[PDB]
Amino acid sequence: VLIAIEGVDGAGKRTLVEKLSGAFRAAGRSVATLAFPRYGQSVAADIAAEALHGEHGDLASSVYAMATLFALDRAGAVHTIQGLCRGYDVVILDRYVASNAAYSAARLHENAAGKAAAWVQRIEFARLGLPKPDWQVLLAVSDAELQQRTGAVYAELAAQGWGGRWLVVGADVDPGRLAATLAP
Ligand SMILES: COc1cccc(-c2cc(-c3ccc(C(=O)O)cc3)c(C#N)c(=O)[nH]2)c1
Repeated sequence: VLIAIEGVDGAGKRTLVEKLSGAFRAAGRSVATLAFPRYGQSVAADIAAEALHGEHGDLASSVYAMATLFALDRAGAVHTIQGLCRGYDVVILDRYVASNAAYSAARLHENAAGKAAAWVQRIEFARLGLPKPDWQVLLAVSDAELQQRTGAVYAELAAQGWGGRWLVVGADVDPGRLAATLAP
């Protein structure tokens, strides 16, 4: 089983990744995890991070520019992901394709049924061949307007079943229970 943990920064996705890892392994499962963007390895991921800190002239001013950058990062790891799914019972991804839909829709003031979110699917899953996750787990916990709104879009994706089955959880979800829901 392949699982994206999704949510906003500061939301504490990494902690939930570690939590589920323990639980899955407690349940007798081999787990691999991997996190995006892959700063330090993907030149794309790096140029995106940099473009957001002022560098690279007018790059960050284009929503589809950034999304294309974060997409190309993930696409670069497509063979590793595919390869972890052949070697482990579970592969947990901290941020994945639905990150691009939430952050783009939010910046473009669009909703889950809109163009950005549709575009992310064509590019990342269809065109670039990234595998659809079996589950996407939104960690939804209490630029701030944009961060609120991106939070809200994520949740629109959960509600629409965008990309596949989802689950929405908060800060104190029991890991054993969530693990047993997410597993066969
Ligand atoms: C800035 O404008 C745009 C425009 C379009 C897409 C995106 C966008 C953002 C991220 C992202 C990465 C790290 C963190 C963090 O840890 O704060 C937060 C968000 C991902 C990912 N992964 C992605 O795919 N797309 C951003």
